[PDB]
Amino acid sequence: PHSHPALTPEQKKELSDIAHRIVAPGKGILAANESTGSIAKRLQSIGTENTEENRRFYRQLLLTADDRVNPCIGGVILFHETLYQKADDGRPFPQVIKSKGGVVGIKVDKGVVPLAGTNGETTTQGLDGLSERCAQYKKDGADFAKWRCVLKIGEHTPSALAIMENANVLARYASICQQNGIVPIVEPEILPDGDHDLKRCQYVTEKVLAAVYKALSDHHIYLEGTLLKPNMVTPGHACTQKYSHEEIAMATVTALRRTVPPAVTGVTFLSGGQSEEEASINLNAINKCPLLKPWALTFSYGRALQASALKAWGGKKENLKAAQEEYVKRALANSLACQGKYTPSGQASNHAY
Amino acid sequence: PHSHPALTPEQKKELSDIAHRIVAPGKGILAANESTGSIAKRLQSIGTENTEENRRFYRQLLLTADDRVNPCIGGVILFHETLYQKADDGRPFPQVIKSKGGVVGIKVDKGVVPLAGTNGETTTQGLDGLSERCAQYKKDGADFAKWRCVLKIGEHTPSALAIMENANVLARYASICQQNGIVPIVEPEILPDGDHDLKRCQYVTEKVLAAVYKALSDHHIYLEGTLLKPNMVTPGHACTQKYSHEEIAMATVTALRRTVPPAVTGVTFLSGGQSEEEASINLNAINKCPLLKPWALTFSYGRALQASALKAWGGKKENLKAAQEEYVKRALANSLACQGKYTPSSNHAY
Amino acid sequence: PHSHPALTPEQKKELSDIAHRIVAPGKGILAANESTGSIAKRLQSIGTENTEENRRFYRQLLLTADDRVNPCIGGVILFHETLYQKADDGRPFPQVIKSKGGVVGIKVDKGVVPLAGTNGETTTQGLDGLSERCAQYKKDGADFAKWRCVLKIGEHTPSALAIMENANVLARYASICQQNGIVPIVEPEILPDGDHDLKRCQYVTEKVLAAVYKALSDHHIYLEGTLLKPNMVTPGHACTQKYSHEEIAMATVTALRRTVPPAVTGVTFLSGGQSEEEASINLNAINKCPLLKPWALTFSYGRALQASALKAWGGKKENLKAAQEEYVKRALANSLACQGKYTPSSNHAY
Amino acid sequence: PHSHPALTPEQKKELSDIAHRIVAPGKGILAANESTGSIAKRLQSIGTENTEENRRFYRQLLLTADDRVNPCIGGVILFHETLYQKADDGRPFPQVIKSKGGVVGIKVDKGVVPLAGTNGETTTQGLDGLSERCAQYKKDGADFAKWRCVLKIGEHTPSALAIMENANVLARYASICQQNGIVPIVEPEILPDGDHDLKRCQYVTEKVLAAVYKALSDHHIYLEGTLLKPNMVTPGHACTQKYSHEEIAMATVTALRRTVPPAVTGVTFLSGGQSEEEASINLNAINKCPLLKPWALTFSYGRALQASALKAWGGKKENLKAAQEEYVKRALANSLACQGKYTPSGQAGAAASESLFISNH
Repeated sequence: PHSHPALTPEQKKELSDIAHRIVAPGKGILAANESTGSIAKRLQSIGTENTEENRRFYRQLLLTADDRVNPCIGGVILFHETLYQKADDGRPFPQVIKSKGGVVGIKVDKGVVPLAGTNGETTTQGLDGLSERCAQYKKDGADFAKWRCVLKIGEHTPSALAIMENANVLARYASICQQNGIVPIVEPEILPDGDHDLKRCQYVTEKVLAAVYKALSDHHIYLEGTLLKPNMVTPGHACTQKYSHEEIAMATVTALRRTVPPAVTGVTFLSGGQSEEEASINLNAINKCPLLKPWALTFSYGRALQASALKAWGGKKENLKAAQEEYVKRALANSLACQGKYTPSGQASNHAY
Repeated sequence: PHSHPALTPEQKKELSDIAHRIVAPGKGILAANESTGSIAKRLQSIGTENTEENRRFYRQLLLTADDRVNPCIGGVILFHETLYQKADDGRPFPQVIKSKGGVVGIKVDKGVVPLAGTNGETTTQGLDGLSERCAQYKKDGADFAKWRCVLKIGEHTPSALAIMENANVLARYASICQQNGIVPIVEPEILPDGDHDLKRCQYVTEKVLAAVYKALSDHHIYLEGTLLKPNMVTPGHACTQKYSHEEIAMATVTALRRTVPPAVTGVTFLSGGQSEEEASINLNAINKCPLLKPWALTFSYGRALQASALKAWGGKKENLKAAQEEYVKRALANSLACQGKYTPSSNHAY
Repeated sequence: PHSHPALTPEQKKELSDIAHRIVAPGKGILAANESTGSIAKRLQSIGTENTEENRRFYRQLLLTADDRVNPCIGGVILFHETLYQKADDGRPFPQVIKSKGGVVGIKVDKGVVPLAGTNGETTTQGLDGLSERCAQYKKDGADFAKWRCVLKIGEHTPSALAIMENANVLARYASICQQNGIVPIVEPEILPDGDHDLKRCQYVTEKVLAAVYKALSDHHIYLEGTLLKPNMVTPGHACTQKYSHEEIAMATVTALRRTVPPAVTGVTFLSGGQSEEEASINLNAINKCPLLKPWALTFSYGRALQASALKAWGGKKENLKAAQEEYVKRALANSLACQGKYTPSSNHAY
Repeated sequence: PHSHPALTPEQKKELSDIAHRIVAPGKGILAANESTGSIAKRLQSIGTENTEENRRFYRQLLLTADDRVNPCIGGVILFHETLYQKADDGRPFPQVIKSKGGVVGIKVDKGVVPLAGTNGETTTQGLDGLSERCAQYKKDGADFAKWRCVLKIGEHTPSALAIMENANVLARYASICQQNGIVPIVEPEILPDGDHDLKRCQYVTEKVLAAVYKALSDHHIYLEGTLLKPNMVTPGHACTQKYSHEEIAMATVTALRRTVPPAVTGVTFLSGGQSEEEASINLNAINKCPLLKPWALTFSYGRALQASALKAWGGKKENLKAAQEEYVKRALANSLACQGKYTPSGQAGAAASESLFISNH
């Protein structure tokens, strides 16, 4: 019943300003933090050798896209390796990102691990020495972090243990980040795998987020200095029933309205397995949903922003411009979507839930 | 992790519709649910015998004020006795209230009881046979309910047990209410008693509300079909440090923004020990706070709306008009206050 | 993190002394607390009109059985009505029970109520005015109480909500009882309904008891002054796999060993749908289980002690002795069973 | 509410058998897992330089004492460094320990870290890559692990957060250990720091242990395959009120009976700041307590077993025998104490009576 301030007014202000810059009107996040293992399949999909130089060239391709992306990108999440690489001119990537008006992010979790006694459920590791890592990343240009927890909808999942443990670890991660001036992006991803319908996803999302915020409260987390990266509420990939984008938007916004405190500065949606176009249309619909939304509703896309770019590149230097153009096009589309101004042309119920 | 719908789309619509009507723009709640015992001291202060007829007459006085209060009153909470009394014209009080555009509320808790092993802390009882009682109250004109839990700020309070137990019983009460088409007003009151400061009240308020909403979620409560009746965030009644109304407003709005989901239809503040003017000025400041507020911020006042009317009445039938005039004055003041239009004449620090 | 003693040493001594007397070696509990409605079906099976007189005569029949039951019965649970009835000779039933060396118990819950948003799950009510009732019951002869919570094993049950709510209400009931010198019997019954196997019942039983004791701890319950009335760990009634009494015993004892603190004075098993003989054989096997058991393992039987007696009675006053004889035989059987001396004629796998 | 077995009957049997061997009748644990930064302060008190060889030699001295300690020591906790060191005869320490009938343990936590928003409270880290580490340690001779969480009694502590977080991490640690055939020793230490009295320590200990076992249940921990290492229930080191050993024993056993399920194989008490003699006397009183105790009640002492030996050694290789003799004497004393058969009356050097309490810095 007694307070022992985790943060000073100055620390809070710093975290809040960082959080607001990332999700400023019209801006979203480019998630380019794929590890060697992740980008391996992507490079192979286009027959490109997975070397540090190729990864640098690819990341540089995205990071150095023309100024059209400036008002679209509020933040860029990088993998450890990328945070210390440089563009051809010798400029550290963090400097490139900042010069274009973006905030630099860094992935800090150490992957998922199995939870014994559950049906294939997991939690996420990475707290050991996290404080020291955060202080170092802050000094090296990062202002926000990424940590991914994964839950699955199944016959007996997410279980009480999985929900409780993932919510608790996310709170510890958020607490350590804030102690070091790093805005933590809380990511409790509920996989779309399965044949469950829309209302089941909405139900599970509602229960998971309620546990998440109770945990953040218990750990004295400063919500204004945080962002939320949840799955959109959608039917399972194998669901026989079909839904409109309007219904997906209503279920998503309704779930958030019932669980996310208005103090949370912004919600940056993960696209899961949605196509580039699908992720933009859904985000736009979410923003057009006729319900009050007290937080920014934008994006934090990876493949949903890189798919076409990667394909257009093909690992050939001569395709640089064509590749950057595909990326810029998705950045512009999502910039409009997070404002509810998206249209395929380019620029120009409720109680049942 | 499986859904077993507690409510149908129809039941949700009914509850949401009721909740919205109570807190519609410029409207608040008149809490006239004092029991014979809780009003005894009020009547003796004006040398008036605490009889059923005098209590009926006083309630009639408030309920039958002129149409000027209609746009100010979205709801009126009644005590069991009053729900079954009639005005001089034979009209049941619930009918009187509805005819003036107000929704009828009913107090359903059975008071606080001590929590063993705590330093004078309590929980609230009243769940036994509550479902049957709600079904009957609904048939008799009531559309929402009142249940008060009490928490205190002290050296070791509120304890983990008190917070957890009160949050849980409020969820049980809310669940039963919604099954019967009654909108539950969740009231986790943190008393202003003590010399603690504004920051302490804000901290405790934030912890209590987080616990309350987690409990509501665990019990599958439909938030759009509920209202919240919390204490404003203020320094202790005996706090030596003084604050401005703007500071109280910032502390209050910040606390709510960090704990109350946007889906909650409205917040109807209890006035505690605040004077009539004080309650109106603070509510006005709250609505003028430069932070985004996704829910209606209004009032659910008892003494803060009746103080002057009770004195003006004085137990004399000849002072009917005079007494009602004082009530109307406060209803108007608070109607403007919940819109940030009342004039008596660094948020990172929170 | 500060202590505010819920009980004084004297209050603790009284509760511990009562708890120990009820489960003294060779002693168990006769659960004769059926309500007018819960006994109707049984009186019907023997074509006997459900009247207060027949109910009184039947209870008298059991309570006045000969002295052979004295060393077998440590406690007798009565329904409210019976606590205030008298034998033909004018002796109040509580007095009849005490004169035979038994402690009088009283049912205090007010039945189960549905938990909205769940798949047919429930919680139990009866907390309202419970303190006053316990004080009255204590004054009128009762020293312990009964409160039954019900959980069910199913595809999605018992849910997190049901477990949490039932454990919490059991703790509230326990706290109130102890404040009035009444030993609370904590009864978290998991129904045997379903086709689930033995290991599934054991798993659910372990999770439920773990939740129960955490809640008792949160509510500051004095364990030495309490008893536990759990279901034995058995396969569902519709389970097609067969098990020996030794496996049922090992599963039961293992589950208790993993969740029930040594401080708990005793475990008084409910028999569910088990026959008189089945319940005795299982209790015997439980007491002969090789593992170490730090608490008395006895019985709190209703049907398991009354089945043959009720049938022998058939509502015929002339059958009095024949009926009592059947009850005495089961009392003797279970007294031997709770000592592992009853005979009708790898733990790592758990 | 559905079971998804974390362990097989074979895995359960292996864990249960290990836990029972460690706390077999008359046996206790030698906590010689002090780190370099910790042992340095110890070697400094005897002018001995804190080198790897000196640390190696000191551990060898303890691990190679005569066979009289064999029936006294059921387990020996080592620090990573020591697990890979060898005695002068080339034998790896794990082999030396096992050859004397002891089970080898390994410290796996990575120390405490501050909990933001609390009054100087902490939680403990070390879960990252713990599974792989346990699998490796198991192959290298270890059968049980050590992980220490720390709580403090104060006006506002331990807080709800500290209690819940520490109990949760202990459960994660225990879960990972059991998946790798390692018996986890759950250690929720409540510091003796402060002026609180006996009943306050009992209250706090009861609340903390209840939280610990609820967490272990939530994480599906196999209790028979675990051990508990708690603080004995005692008044704060600065408490004015005095208590007898019988009162300390009653408070300790009562707290345990109200929270520790019978399935727990054994309780290996930490000595806190108690002197060698006090630790033995209290442990003895605990085992003589009239109440029913369904678990082994023994020791897991570090300094409480080494105090006199360290002083007798003085870093002089010529005092080897004299040093080992002091250790053997304390091991025999605690072996009798964990059976309730200890009665001092005799020698007991002045060093065995000196308080070993160190304020939490």
